[PDB]
Amino acid sequence: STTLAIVRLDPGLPLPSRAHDGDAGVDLYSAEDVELAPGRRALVRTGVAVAVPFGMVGLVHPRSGLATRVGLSIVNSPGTIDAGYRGEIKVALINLDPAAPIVVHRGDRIAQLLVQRVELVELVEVSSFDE
Amino acid sequence: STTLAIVRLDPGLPLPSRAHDGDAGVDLYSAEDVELAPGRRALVRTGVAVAVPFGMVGLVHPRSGLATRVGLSIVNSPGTIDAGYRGEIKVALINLDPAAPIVVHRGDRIAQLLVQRVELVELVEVSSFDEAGL
Amino acid sequence: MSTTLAIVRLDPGLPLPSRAHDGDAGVDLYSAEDVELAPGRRALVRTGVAVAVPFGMVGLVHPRSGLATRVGLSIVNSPGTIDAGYRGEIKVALINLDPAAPIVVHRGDRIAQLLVQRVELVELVEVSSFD
Amino acid sequence: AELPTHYGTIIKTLRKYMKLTQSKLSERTGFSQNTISNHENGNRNIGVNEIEIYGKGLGIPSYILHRISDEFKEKGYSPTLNDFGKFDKMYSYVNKAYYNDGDIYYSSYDLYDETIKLLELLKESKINVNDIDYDYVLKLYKQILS
Amino acid sequence: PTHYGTIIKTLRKYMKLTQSKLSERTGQNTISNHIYGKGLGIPSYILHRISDEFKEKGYSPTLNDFGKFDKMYSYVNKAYYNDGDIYYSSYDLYDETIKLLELLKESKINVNDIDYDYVLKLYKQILS
Amino acid sequence: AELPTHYGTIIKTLRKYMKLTQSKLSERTGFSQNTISNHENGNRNIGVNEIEIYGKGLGIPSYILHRISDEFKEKGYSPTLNDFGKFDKMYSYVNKAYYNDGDIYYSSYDLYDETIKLLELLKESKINVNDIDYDYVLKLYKQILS
Repeated sequence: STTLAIVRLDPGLPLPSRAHDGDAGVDLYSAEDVELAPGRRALVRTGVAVAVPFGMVGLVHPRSGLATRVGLSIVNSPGTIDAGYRGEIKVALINLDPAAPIVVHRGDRIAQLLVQRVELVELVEVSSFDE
Repeated sequence: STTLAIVRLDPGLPLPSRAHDGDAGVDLYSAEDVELAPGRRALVRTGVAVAVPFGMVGLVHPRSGLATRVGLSIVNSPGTIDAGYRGEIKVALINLDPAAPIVVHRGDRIAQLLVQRVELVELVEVSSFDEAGL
Repeated sequence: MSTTLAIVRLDPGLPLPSRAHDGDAGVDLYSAEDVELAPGRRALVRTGVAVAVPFGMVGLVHPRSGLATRVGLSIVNSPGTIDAGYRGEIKVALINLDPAAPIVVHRGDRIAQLLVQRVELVELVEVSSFD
Repeated sequence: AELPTHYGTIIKTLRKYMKLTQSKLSERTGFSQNTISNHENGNRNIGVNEIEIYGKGLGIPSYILHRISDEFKEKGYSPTLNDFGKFDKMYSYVNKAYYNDGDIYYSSYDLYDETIKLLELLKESKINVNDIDYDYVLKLYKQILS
Repeated sequence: PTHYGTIIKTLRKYMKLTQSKLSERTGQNTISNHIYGKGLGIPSYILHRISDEFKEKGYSPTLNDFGKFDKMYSYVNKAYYNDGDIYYSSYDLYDETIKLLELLKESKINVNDIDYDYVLKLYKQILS
Repeated sequence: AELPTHYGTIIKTLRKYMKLTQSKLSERTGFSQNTISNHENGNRNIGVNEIEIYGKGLGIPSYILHRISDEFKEKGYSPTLNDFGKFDKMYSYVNKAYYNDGDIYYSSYDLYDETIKLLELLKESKINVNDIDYDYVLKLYKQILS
């Protein structure tokens, strides 16, 4: 029922879309062809920008297929999209395999975006824990 | 008092359990012995399936102890368990120590399982954010 | 009204974690110590803070991207979990995922952000098979 | 922004395969028979949020709509659209493997591409998708995920 | 599942409360050869943990001396929730408790005649 | 806990720059005129607790106050406090870049340090922060993160 407004900076890729009814996330495509050598990393454009509602957060998780099969992970997992943010969503990929380079193709699904409520807690300093 | 149905696909292992009342996680266990050399990963069974309620997500976290002390991590951390998934929970373990091998035995704690609400939002393209809000 | 998060400063030389903009998911944690991580090396790093995560919720320690993208500075156990009962110092398990370049972390530097989130304290009910 | 007319042909073909009248697809999407007809013929191009509404109405995930499109953009036609009955049967298994089997759920790259591969193999062994059961698909499905 | 009867009973016998004492709580009564919690009498985590020791070794040394355990667990818990050295370095508080009782018994030291600080020192050592 | 006396000089200077009376500053923080009065003079030291409350009252992040107090301890005064209008102009450019540009959001270490570094470059270049536009700042920011 909640609508995440999204801008397609790259009109050559489809709107991302929740593939199955209860799935927690929606895959983000690569907008660029990259090769990652073992242990090397890359910030990769996804061709979209989103408006996470106030009181929620965008969360970029790596895909279990790419990671087991090939050792493709995310350096800053889970990547935080703040509600204030309105730039292109990018993914900090890293090749955590010791020998095989990974090739990403513009079009490939290379992460999934979750959205969750987040307690925007008020910090209050105290002297000692009476709790 | 929300309920998570869980099947012991492997009856020799304990049932996952909440240690204290406020504790976010329940420890999962390896069903198999794995030796990971430095840098190598392995997909290890936990011998459970779960029924994550619709409107929720299951999350597999690495545990601080093994992480700090021997460099044991999860490649796809955190593991996303969809509400439609009814197969065995598996954990993509990687050894991130540069020298020491890690040896996981059958029955060791290898991950925390968290259950959280997720916004099942529908993605609508807008001309620009300026027109539709900020 | 908003949810309070009580915070102690075991080290008063550091400034208090603060929420920069109204809807920012996390508050940045500062390092309480100076540390050199060579490539592939890790360290458990004090932050000079303790928190009282409300019961029903969980502290989550995420990596700051930027340190992640530019020098490959990650967290081993990401996302680090603070339980509601924990009252000891937040320590961050930092690791150097770059293969060549040592990373130097100065006391007072922003090394991670703390999100607070609601967590379902579910009842586990064993069953033979499913519905 | 508008999708390039071939989505018209894709929806019409899939609507017919889905045993749906313009009435049923109208009473489900909110679009009038007029707008569906102008989409399906090429008069009006299908907006980017319209393809999402169509998918839901048809009962097909929009991803397949986008990958069928991609077939056209390369070859000039869609083998998958042409033979969408063979593909729908295989995908419903592939879909059931993924959501119910540890060996698939964690090792899968693309549900679309993996359904292609499993047809090629049933084809090149001279077997019918209509002949085989879930267990035969799964066995072969686990192989191609190495 | 009959092994739990010994456990539920032995916990009662140890808990210093009659059948009637626990037989008034959460519903001789409905107790035959006798988990919903005995009014949370003991966290069900521990009842299930003692059960798990039956399926590995025929008996439970933990139940065999629940007196010494309950003391040590309460310490191991204080260290866990209050000490940064313990929280990030622990593997399993139940097991770590059992290990500390093990070492104390071979040093011929009693749990009830020891303070937190002593146990905390030992604890830090077994974790390193 | 009690802070050094230069904090009172920081609050005085920043009250006057934000164009607030002692009375107005009182209404916001909750401190009485007398409290603020003595704090601004050095009759009393500001409680470690209180500096957060002052930051919200002025509408300046508490960590800015801390970083300005660190300058005091080091150089004996604060060049950031003496040129606070310039830091403020640049910091709003720096802040807007962080929230609207992907070459910034994913590369920033410290908005304060980056704010100070853009300022230092403009001084070398003999350029005033009011005689440039956001587009110019962004192009210069991208350099220092690259």
